[PDB]
Amino acid sequence: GEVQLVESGGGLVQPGGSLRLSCAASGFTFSSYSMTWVRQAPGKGLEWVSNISSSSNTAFYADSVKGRFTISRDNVKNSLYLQMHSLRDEDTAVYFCARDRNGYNFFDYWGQGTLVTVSSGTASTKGPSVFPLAPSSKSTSGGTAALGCLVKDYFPEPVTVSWNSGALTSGVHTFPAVLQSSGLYSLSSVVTVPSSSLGTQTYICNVNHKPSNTKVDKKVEP
Amino acid sequence: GDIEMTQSPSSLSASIGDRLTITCRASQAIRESVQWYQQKPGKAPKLLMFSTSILESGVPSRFSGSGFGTHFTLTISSLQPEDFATYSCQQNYSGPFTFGPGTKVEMRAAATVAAPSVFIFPPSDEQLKSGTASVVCLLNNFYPREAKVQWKVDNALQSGNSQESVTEQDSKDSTYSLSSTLTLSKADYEKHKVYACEVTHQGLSSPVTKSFNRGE
Ligand SMILES: *[C@@H]1O[C@H](CO)[C@@H](O[C@@H]2O[C@H](CO)[C@@H](O[C@@H]3O[C@H](CO[C@H]4O[C@H](CO[C@H]5O[C@H](CO)[C@@H](O)[C@H](O)[C@@H]5O)[C@@H](O)[C@H](O)[C@@H]4O)[C@@H](O)[C@H](O)[C@@H]3O)[C@H](O)[C@H]2NC(C)=O)[C@H](O)[C@H]1NC(C)=O
Ligand SMILES: *[C@@H]1O[C@H](CO)[C@@H](O[C@@H]2O[C@H](CO)[C@@H](O[C@@H]3O[C@H](CO)[C@@H](O)[C@H](O)[C@@H]3O)[C@H](O)[C@H]2NC(C)=O)[C@H](O)[C@H]1NC(C)=O
Repeated sequence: GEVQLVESGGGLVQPGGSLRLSCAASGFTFSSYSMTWVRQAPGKGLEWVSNISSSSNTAFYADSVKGRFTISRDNVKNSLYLQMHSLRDEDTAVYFCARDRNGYNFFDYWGQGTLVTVSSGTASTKGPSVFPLAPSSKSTSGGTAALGCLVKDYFPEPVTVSWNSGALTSGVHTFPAVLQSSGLYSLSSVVTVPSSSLGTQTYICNVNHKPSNTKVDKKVEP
Repeated sequence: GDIEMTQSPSSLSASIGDRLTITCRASQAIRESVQWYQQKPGKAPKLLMFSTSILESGVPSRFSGSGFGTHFTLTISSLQPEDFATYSCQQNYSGPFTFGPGTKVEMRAAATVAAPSVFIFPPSDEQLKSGTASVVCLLNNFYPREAKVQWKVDNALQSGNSQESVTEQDSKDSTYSLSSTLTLSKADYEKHKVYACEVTHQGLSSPVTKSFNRGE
């Protein structure tokens, strides 16, 4: 197995609330490495949050989170955890699990991160509706056809989109989310494919909105 | 008491094949205790370089680092398309192990003018059943970035009922794509026939219109 770190747990939380993040480690003997949580807040650079020794015998915290956050690990199930309490506006961030290379407090393997959104605003967690953008005579030119998926009315961020479980990447454009007047986000993802292909190939957009546990696989037909 | 890491500039444009130099300053002397990370949107941060100058395994040799004390430098000898990214330094010397704010390397595209391919998508039947109609206009793979979309419904210019988004610049051909969505209630959608996306762009001698007639 290849080295992989996969964070999960991020979503919407009210100020003063609690949230637990998890990080699943594989492809290396987890119990031999110290582990860190690092975050990136809007308008800020990366920020070290906490670390834990390989044996879990020591744990340290950034001043801003001390007494609110607890790091821990499960050296048998190969998981790293971050328990957050009394969450604040400034804790909104992408949270990364990262492996300490040699114990020198720099990190050679990171996950893609999980996004924590602290909000006192009115919008509540909502999974998206996924609608096809069907290829037609109005979306074809020069022997190629555009098709896609419209991912409408979700909150908080993020949505990810793959095509054909990640086997279709060429010619994909997944657009940044837009904020609607409702306070909900929308995005679209499109792909350009051969016009000749539409009779035999299957195009499925795989939509993941982890904050609402929403997972949709929408087949897009002509 | 915390060591502050700073970076300059916060962004820069550079062309493929050029030599790139970005710098990182520590508010206190930290010998050679500096790392460089590469960040791309949605992707895991990647260790490039540690102890100022040691390349991480698998990092291309066009990357090198130098410095000592409070001044450090990341150099790319010949910038490649995959190198457009944000680069952050980090000290492992003391206390809170702190990162610079990041420097974003962007394209200085000397690219040919390319008009967008313009496509239009009526609302799906499933959406219409739920009482809402979103019409999508797609402008694909154009350069330069400036592009104007106007929505027209039975030739009446729309305002306030659309949103748009542009992709990150493509590192391999400098182009952009743009998605615009016009959203109406189903009742309003059914009061009209011609739905049109009108596009202005440097690559076009006059605005191009892409349209459909509702339910045809
Ligand atoms: C911040 O991070 C720096 C590293 O960037 C930490 O500095 C290290 O501190 C440790 C303390 O445990 C030193 O460990 C000692 O190393 C002795 C051997 O040193 C020699 O070998 C090292 C390893 O060489 C191999 O790997 C390098 C890649 O790193 C290759 O370039 C080589 O070719 C080899 O393949 C060399 O790096 C080093 O320069 C020497 O040549 C060992 O015998 C001792 O018993 C002890 O383990 C380590 O030397 C320091 N490394 C550096 C580069 O300074 C620092 O502690 C960190 N600070 C904090 C707070 O975490
Ligand atoms: C996890 O976080 C803690 C907190 O920053 C790190 O502890 C720090 O570890 C370094 C190096 O092991 C210590 O540096 C040493 O300090 C003494 C001064 O007491 C100095 O004489 C030594 O030469 C060396 O510089 C540092 O003191 C220590 N900080 C604390 C508060 O204990 C730890 O390294 C991080 N990583 C891991 C894997 O635990």
